[PDB]
Amino acid sequence: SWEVGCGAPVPLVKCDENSPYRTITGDCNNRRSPALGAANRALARWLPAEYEDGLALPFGWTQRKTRNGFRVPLAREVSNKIVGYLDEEGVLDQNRSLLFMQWGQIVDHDLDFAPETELGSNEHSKTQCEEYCIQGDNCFPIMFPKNDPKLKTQGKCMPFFRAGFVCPTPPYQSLAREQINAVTSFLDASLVYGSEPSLASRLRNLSSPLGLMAVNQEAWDHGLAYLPFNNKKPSPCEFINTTARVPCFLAGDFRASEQILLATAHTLLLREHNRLARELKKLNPHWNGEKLYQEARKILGAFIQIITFRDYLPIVLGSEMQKWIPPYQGYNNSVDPRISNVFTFAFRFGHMEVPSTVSRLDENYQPWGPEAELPLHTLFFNTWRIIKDGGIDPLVRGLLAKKSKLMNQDKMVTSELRNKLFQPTHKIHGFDLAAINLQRCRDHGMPGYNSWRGFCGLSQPKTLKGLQTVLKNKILAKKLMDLYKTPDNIDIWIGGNAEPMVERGRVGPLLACLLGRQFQQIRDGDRFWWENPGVFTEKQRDSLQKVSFSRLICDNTHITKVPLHAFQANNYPHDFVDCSTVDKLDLSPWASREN
Ligand code: HEM
Ligand SMILES: *[C@@H]1O[C@H](CO)[C@@H](O[C@@H]2O[C@H](CO)[C@@H](O[C@H]3O[C@H](CO)[C@@H](O)[C@H](O)[C@@H]3O)[C@H](O)[C@H]2NC(C)=O)[C@H](O)[C@H]1NC(C)=O
Ligand SMILES: *[C@@H]1O[C@H](CO)[C@@H](O[C@@H]2O[C@H](CO)[C@@H](O[C@H]3O[C@H](CO)[C@@H](O)[C@H](O)[C@@H]3O)[C@H](O)[C@H]2NC(C)=O)[C@H](O)[C@H]1NC(C)=O
Ligand SMILES: *[C@@H]1O[C@H](CO)[C@@H](O[C@@H]2O[C@H](CO)[C@@H](O)[C@H](O)[C@H]2NC(C)=O)[C@H](O)[C@H]1NC(C)=O
Ligand SMILES: *[C@@H]1O[C@H](CO)[C@@H](O[C@@H]2O[C@H](CO)[C@@H](O)[C@H](O)[C@H]2NC(C)=O)[C@H](O)[C@H]1NC(C)=O
Ligand SMILES: [Ca+2]
Repeated sequence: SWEVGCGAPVPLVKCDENSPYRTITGDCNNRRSPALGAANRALARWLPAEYEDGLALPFGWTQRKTRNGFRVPLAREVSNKIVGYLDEEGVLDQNRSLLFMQWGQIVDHDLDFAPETELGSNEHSKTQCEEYCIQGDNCFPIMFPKNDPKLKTQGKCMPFFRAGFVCPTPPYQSLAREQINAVTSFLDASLVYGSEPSLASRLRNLSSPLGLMAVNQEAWDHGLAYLPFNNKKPSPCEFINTTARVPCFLAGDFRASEQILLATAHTLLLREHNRLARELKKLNPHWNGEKLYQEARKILGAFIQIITFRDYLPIVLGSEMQKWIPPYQGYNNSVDPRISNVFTFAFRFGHMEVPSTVSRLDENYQPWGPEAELPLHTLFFNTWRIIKDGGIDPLVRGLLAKKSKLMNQDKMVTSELRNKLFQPTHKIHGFDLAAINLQRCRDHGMPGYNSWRGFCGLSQPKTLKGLQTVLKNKILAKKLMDLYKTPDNIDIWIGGNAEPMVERGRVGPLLACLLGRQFQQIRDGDRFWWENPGVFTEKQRDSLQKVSFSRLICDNTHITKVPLHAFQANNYPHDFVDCSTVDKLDLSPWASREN
């Protein structure tokens, strides 16, 4: 047997089934199988899980059981010998703006979220894990190798908690452990509106019947809206500066404040929903609040889908784009729209695209003040630099005029993320995102590198010289061999990111395959995909193809000069045009005449 039975904690509701609007949870998209792609369900498995005991224990848990005959190397040791570098000179992508990196984190947050297990509010396990590095239950510490400088200064390990799973979150036992995806699988702007009934309602402004989203009432950006502050204390955003005491923002996704440019992107989208809702009220005075909200919501989701598939994916996938993603042929109800477990690691290629600094530029795109350029690590869960230091326009300009970091085999992840990451639950700027990614691969039961190469129909190197040829790098292959002792054991996150990039793309062959297949499925398996006949009218679709991120900036900021193609590297002032030259979204096709 299969067992489609286990479904426990899910947010089930009844399907209206003629509603022209998506549900908040993702349910009812697929008519024959209503829960397909919904939030709070297990991530799909394209291949069986690989755990140390076949059921739930990650490889590396029992420093006594090997993987294919060899001990798996420490997550942090692989990070130190392969992922790190010191020199930031020459590391920038010459043909990708900072926005290229930032849009990827937005798309990713719309699609997947596998939360850490809790079982702890007034818990000492969150201390037994952090304080003593005792592995057990959901605590699976990242231990430091001999000679790691963090040993001298931080402790014996980095605390790490296992990801939540379906059927309980208590102990449990029976079938293999499947992690949860707490957001909707469809590209539907759930990062703005929420994936839950609760949260979505709370984000809305129901005092007025205008279909607007709630906005901050304590601060304004030159009369432009800020997201509302989050209710919860202790707040990570005020701990980083107890003097400013500025809390984190409240948005449709819980990671909105992880870094300043992510919060900036979230603010733009919140502003766009409100802009849309009042423009729709101008054209249709009779529409009620709910209708304004849903209609504004539907348009914004179409915008994310368009920017993502027309502008972003072609420059990630490059020449592999047509290979995995065919031109759209219509909705396919037999296609599985669920985000796969391996995708959540494949999409983490963006971590190698994050540069070490962030800039605030003034109106002539010149350095904004004395401390214009800031190290990235000072900006994790930092909301005060926005509210107290200039608003979002200076940050938006930097997104347009600065570059992303280029993935480089000798320089993979910046130290701002590799040694100085700040985690919401803890107090130090001392975590390692690369080590966490590797440890999480094991936590999630990921098959190894060659298993995924096979899945994609690519060769599977078994020797040093095999890897060399595939990676087209002798030194990298050798370092990987000395740590893993067999390409079969290489964790998918580093194996996939170590491959040279495809022509015109920014990921290698393995990743192009994993990414490409996933994106083909959420497009083809989405009943509300924007091009699906009947979702929008021919005239509405005609108006929607003229959207651009440039216009979004023009309409929701006080920036007047923007580039036409925001994802490629743009130099000021030559590549910048005046906002009034940029195509506007024409909303007259939405006008609704009575008689
Ligand atoms: C800080 C972090 C970023 C920027 C400075 C950053 C950036 C990205 C980009 C550009 C991505 C894709 C193009 C991307 C993907 C995914 N991330 Fe990552 N990210 C930062 C920090 C984190 C942290 C912390 C996590 C959680 C790690 C854990 O396993 O505990 C993280 C995750 C992910 C993730 C998987 C999300 C999920 O499904 O649970 C991506 C797909 N990022 N980030
Ligand atoms: C830096 O990156 C740029 C963006 O990837 C790249 O320019 C792009 O090259 C494509 C090639 O396909 C050109 O595209 C378009 O071709 C027809 C127009 O005849 C259109 O119908 C299609 O939509 C297709 O996209 C563009 O000229 C260009 N795309 C954009 C958006 O600018 C640069 O060439 C790169 N620069 C270098 C030196 O590598
Ligand atoms: C914690 O947040 C504080 C802001 O809420 C921040 O202090 C602010 O930063 C600088 C001083 O370093 C000041 O900015 C400018 O103010 C006047 C003009 O009004 C100039 O003459 C100064 O020279 C300075 O350039 C702010 O006034 C200051 N605000 C206050 C109330 O002190 C702290 O730097 C943050 N601390 C940390 C550790 O991040
Ligand atoms: C919900 O919407 C109302 C109405 O648009 C907002 O109230 C307006 O707020 C602006 C700015 O504070 C003021 O100039 C007006 O006094 C208000 N206009 C009206 C007609 O009441 C209200 O702030 C919104 N609430 C939230 C939490 O976002
Ligand atoms: C819609 O997608 C489904 C599921 O991916 C496809 O179904 C395939 O049907 C062909 C028969 O033409 C078989 O070769 C396969 O066994 C199915 N493939 C898989 C991987 O399940 C199909 O391509 C699409 N269906 C239509 C009618 O367009
Ligand atoms: Ca979603």
